[PDB]
Amino acid sequence: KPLQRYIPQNGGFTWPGDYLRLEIVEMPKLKSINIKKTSLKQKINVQPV
Amino acid sequence: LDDRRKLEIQYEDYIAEVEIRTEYVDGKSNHQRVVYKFTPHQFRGINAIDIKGAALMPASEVERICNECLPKQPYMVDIAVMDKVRNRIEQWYQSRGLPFCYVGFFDGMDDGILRANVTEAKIDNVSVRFVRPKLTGDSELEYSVY
Amino acid sequence: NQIKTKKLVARRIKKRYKLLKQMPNQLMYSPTGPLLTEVLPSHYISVF
Repeated sequence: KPLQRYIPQNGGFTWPGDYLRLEIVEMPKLKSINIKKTSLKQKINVQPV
Repeated sequence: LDDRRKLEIQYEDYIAEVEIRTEYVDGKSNHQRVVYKFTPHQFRGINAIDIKGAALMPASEVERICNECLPKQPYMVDIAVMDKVRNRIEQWYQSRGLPFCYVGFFDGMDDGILRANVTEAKIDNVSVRFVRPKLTGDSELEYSVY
Repeated sequence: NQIKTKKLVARRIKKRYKLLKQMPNQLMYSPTGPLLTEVLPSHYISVF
């Protein structure tokens, strides 16, 4: 496998302090109102913490 | 240490870790306050609860048990709700007099639907055995099968 | 004599058959030794 190299790199798309907070990650969001029978269309995978 | 070990042992399933800490109420008085913090096992998300199977159970009890165990928050739900549902179902069936009607297991965790699949049982095979006990002073009875 | 009882207690603690029977679906219970360190060089992942 190609070897990973750990060299720090300089800022891009943001100032050095922060990271990309508003990046979209595919993970379902749960509504507080109970849904009796409705598939989430995306399994939450590993359920336990 | 003894309290922590005893609390961990006696409530192993629900609680993942119990921490005991001491904080001085006053520095000179040497009197202290003891704080117990409990962290139980949790699920990343549980939204609704359902019971499948249990043909003998009327719909009224099905609605009642569902209303009894409604989670307050849909995030970081502890693992006590499934045990509570199982306990309620087992208690109802045992009160009815059937001991072998038990909750099979739980499914629907992928979709965040805690569903308890109750599996019932029926009498299948009946057999008979004939035995005869002997008499002796060995204090351990022996049997002859006929 | 105490060593055998200590081993029995260790077996109770670390290989509780109740937990590992239902571990994958609603728990997390894995066999590991004692914790040896708290921090590591960031390039240890290359070992994998």
